[PDB]
Order: sequence, then C-alpha cells, then structure tokens
Amino acid sequence: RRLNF
Amino acid sequence: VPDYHEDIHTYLREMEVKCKPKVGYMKKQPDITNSMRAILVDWLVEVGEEYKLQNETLHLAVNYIDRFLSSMSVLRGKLQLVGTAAMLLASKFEEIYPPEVAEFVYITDDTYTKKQVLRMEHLVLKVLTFDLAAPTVNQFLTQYFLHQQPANCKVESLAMFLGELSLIDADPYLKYLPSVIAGAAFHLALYTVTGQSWPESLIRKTGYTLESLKPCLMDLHQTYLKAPQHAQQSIREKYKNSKYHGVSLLNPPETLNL
Amino acid sequence: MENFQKVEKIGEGTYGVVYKARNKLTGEVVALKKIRLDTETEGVPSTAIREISLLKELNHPNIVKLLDVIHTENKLYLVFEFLHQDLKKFMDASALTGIPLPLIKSYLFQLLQGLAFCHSHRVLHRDLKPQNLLINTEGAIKLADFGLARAFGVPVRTYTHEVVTLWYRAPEILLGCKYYSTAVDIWSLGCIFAEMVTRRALFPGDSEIDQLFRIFRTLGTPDEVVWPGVTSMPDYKPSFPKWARQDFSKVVPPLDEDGRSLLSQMLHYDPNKRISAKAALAHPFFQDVTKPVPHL
Repeated sequence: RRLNF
Repeated sequence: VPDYHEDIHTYLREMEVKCKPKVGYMKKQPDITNSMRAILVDWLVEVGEEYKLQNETLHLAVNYIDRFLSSMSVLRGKLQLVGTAAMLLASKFEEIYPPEVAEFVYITDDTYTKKQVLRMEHLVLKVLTFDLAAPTVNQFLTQYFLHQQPANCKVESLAMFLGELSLIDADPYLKYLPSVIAGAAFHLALYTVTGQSWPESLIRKTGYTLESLKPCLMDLHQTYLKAPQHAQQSIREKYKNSKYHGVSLLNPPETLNL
Repeated sequence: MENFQKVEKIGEGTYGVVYKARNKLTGEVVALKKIRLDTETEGVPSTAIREISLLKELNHPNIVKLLDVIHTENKLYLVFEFLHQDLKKFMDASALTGIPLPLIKSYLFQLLQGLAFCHSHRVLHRDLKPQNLLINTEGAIKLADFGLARAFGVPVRTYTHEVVTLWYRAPEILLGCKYYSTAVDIWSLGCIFAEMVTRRALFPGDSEIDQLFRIFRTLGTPDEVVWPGVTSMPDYKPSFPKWARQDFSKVVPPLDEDGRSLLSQMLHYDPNKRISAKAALAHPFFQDVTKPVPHL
C-alpha cells in the first residue's frame, strides 16, 4: 500500500 | 543457561539508555507528525503478518525509525521509505531469511524503487552507526517471562500485545524506556488475566517498584481501554489470531487498583 | 581508503577478499574485509549487518577489534586488527609434533574469556571453528568472523537446515531444537579443544545423521537421564542405536584428569547442564595457565 499522509 | 540471565539484563539495561531516541523529536519535525508515525508503524505490523516476520523484527524496525527521525528531517512523501528500509534492516539482523528486497518494494505498491530502498538502508546505517542491537520491549518481556509463577501463555501474549500498542503512539511512549514499558505491560497483562501484580521477583531483578511503574502504566491502561476506538488497528487484528489465545478479545479492566 | 595501501590477500570468507593492508599515515597493519555490496539487487548483506553491529559492542582482548567502518557509494570496507594466521592453518603446520599442551591451555583459556564476554553481552557466535579463530605471534588468540553471530535478547530461532558446519555442531542442533543457546558455542569450543590435543576432529561426520552417530558412538547414546527431553526432540528416533560411552581417556589420551573433566563438561549432552564459558574459567585445568608463544 502507498501510505496517504 | 541463566548463568548470563542477570548479566544480560544488566547489559540490556545499559544499552537501552544509549539507544534512546530524542523525546521531542516529532515536535522538531516540520513535515511529519505523530499521527503519520502511527500510520507507518501500524503498516509495518501488517507487513510483518504478510511476510510472517518475528515480533522482534517489528520492534527493532520501530527503534531504527525513531532514532533516524531524531537526527534526520523527513518529508511525508518519504516517511514510508524510512520505514521500509528499517524493516529490511531489522529483517536482516533478526531473521533467518529476510524477505528479498523486491518484496519490500512490492509492499509499498512500487511507490519507491529498489535502488531507493537500498540506498535508504545504507543511509539508516550511517545515521545509526550500525548500532542495530537495540534492546526492545519484546526483549525485556522475554526476560521477564522467566520470572512468572506459573508460566501463563495468556499473560505472555497479552503482554506482547500491549508492548506493540506502545510502538504506535510516540505521543506518550517515547518518554519511557523499553524496560519500563515492558514492566507496565507485564503487570497490566498479569493484572488483566489473573488480577495479580508485578512480582517481587521482578522488583528486585529490575529495581523497579510498582509505584515507579505507575506513570507508564496509567498511560498503557488508557491505550488499552481506547484500543478498539484507535484509528490504527493492525495490532488488534493480529492478536485476534488463536496463535495468541485471542487476548485482544479479553476485556480490559476499567480500573488499575493502584 | 585513501590512507590504506593493499599489501596482499590473506584469505576470504563472508564478504571476501580480506586483504592485509597498511595505514599510510599511522603505519598500522590491519585487515580489510571489503564488501562487494549489490548496488541494485540485495543491499548490505545480513552477515555484514550482524558482524558490524555486534563487534562494535564487543571490546575484548580476545575478540577481533573492528577499528573502523568505511561507507562509500558502492563499497563498504571493514577494518580489523591484523592477525597473521588462524588456528586451522596453525594446526596443519603443527600436525606431526602437536601443538604443545601449555599452548592449548592458553588458547582455550583465552577463547573461553572471549566467549564469556560475548555471552554476557547477549551475543552468540554460532560458527566457532578453527578457521574463525585468529592467532598472533605473542601467544594471543581471538574470536573472529561474526557474520552468523546473533543477539539473543530474545531466543534465537534456529535454521531448519543448519548452515553452520557439521563437525563442530551440537547434538541439540542435530536433533532439531527450536532455539540456540550459549551452549552451542561451548560444544564447538569443546570440539576444538579436543581437536588441538589429538591433532584431528573429534566428530568428523559426513552427513547430519553420521555426525549424530559419531557423537553417540563416543559419548554414548543419550537417554532421558543424561538429557531430559531428548526423546521429545523433533529429529529424535526410537530407532537410534544405543552405544555405550567409550573411555574418555582413550578419546583424548594426552589430557590429564583436569583436562578431561573440563572437556567432558563442555561436551555434556544437555544444554542446560553444559558448562558455561564463565564457569569453565574457574576450572582447575587453568590453575597453571601461562601465555607461551607459538612457533608459526
């Protein structure tokens, strides 16, 4: 998963 | 042989003071934030489940991160890259056969390249000066579990559970040493399963009184009570497994009886 | 690396091309473990991570000093104290006359001192063998090659298929134990002690099962009395032959009663009962210990 911050 | 038990504890106590992140490091970070750091750590728990990594690897990974982010400012775009490279390093130190690098690139949905993972690895070793043998809550718990009368697997799993939750939140938990969080967790998990208390065995071993533990313990109690409402939940899902006696079912005690 | 001249290669291992090198500024001679280091494929290998992190913490007269680490774009150089040969080479050379007894005692005393230090600093060596023990001309011996060394803050889960080296492998590994303990280092060190005395390997087996049987042939097949839990180990078989202890005195002839006591305690079957490095230092075999020099 690409992490949305 | 427990001929070294005491030396190893004492040594681990010495070494945990040298591997201590700065506490107010997050406040000095202009772009990243404790809430993003919970997201990362929570992610790394899921990575550990996917690749069936040891709990220690995860604990070591989070130590590397907190120390890294203590010297080095890091942008949100790149915080996952620090975490990925920390897990790889942890895996290299702690496990028998680490996941290939490719796998670590995969788990980020190719947001970073393999070269970037590998060259952040090498950057984490520079900043950490190869000081990877960091004591962790998991290590101190293991040492404490030898002093249980009797061995109780529910208490151990639940102590492991609580230890992990402490990784998620720097907000209270960076101020406490791995040995103290471990002492809080052992007591909390012991109190929760049997109603018992931090044993006098471990008061003399660690030199910690229940009362000296109480600040960290209260914090850990709040986290346990709030755990179902917590934005991050990879750890609860983990310890829902029968591998762990589903201790993350067990109902937290609403009071500590201090 | 500006300030190092390479002099010659003096062997390899993990990482490889271990060179003799001399510091052009200070004049010191060191060894240069140079690590190839896959710039795109794998990164820094697990053996470098372990060795460097563990040796940094281990400062002892009987453990090879890591003097520096040099971290460039595509190379990682390790700098150790120089030691001009290893025990294996020194045994082949001394095959015929024997390594003299006084020197064996010094060497085992020092190795025990190095091991005691590692173990007290929660570090298992894992791969103790005469190749990985280095000696200098002034009589010292040191633990080297920590690439398989592990931190046992948590117990160290063992390899399903052991990679480590048959002849110095403990019976608990052979029998599928879930975890290493300090004991496994003791067992190896005991085999090496025996080996120096007799000029040949104590248990030179040709497969995993031949290794076990060579141990069982000498020390006797273990039962629950000697070794609680053995019948419960994963790789234990009721079908194993039962041999009887042979005369320990005929297994290591040159050794006297103190030497045999110590060897038999380092070669105990039960990890729990096997002597630690610390306690082995108190043993009366070391009461007349000196520090002779070798003829290399």
